[PDB]
Amino acid sequence: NEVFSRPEWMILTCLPVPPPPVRPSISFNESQRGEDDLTFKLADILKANISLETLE
Amino acid sequence: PTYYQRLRHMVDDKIHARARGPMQVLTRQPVEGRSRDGGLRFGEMERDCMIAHGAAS
DNA sequence: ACTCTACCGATAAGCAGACATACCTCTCGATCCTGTGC
RNA sequence: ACAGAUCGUGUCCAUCGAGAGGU
Repeated sequence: NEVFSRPEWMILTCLPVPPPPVRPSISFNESQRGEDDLTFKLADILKANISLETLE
Repeated sequence: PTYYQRLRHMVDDKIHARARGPMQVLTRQPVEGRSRDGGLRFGEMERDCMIAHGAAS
């Protein structure tokens, strides 16, 4: 559909990030800031993007 | 006379009741477990049973 | 008349994908570091 | 000019696996 889903939109050029409610922080016994796997994956993606930009 | 044995299952360790108790974090749905004041789960089978009953409200 | 080889249809046979009743109860462990620094 | 000690209410310790269970 030319309005809602164009064929060229299947290629990722701007990846949105979920809000903190989607990936909350796990308090866990004793004061440690355990984080969700989604946050770690987003950080990994950001690091890869920064490395690619610097390398280019 | 007949030999009888007492099992580990007692009614004191199985009775549970919840009314607006502790709250979760991610799903914002009632917690699970008698020890942490959990709530019973309204499963899918109960959903289709209620649907067949016609009780939409 | 069917040789010299092309696309039509019609199968065989191997390559992976999805998933297995429902309810709750309890206990028990693990959630990093070694090469490298002056 | 003005320019505070806490007080008062306070939210929980989570996740992932493994095992034993009972209708």
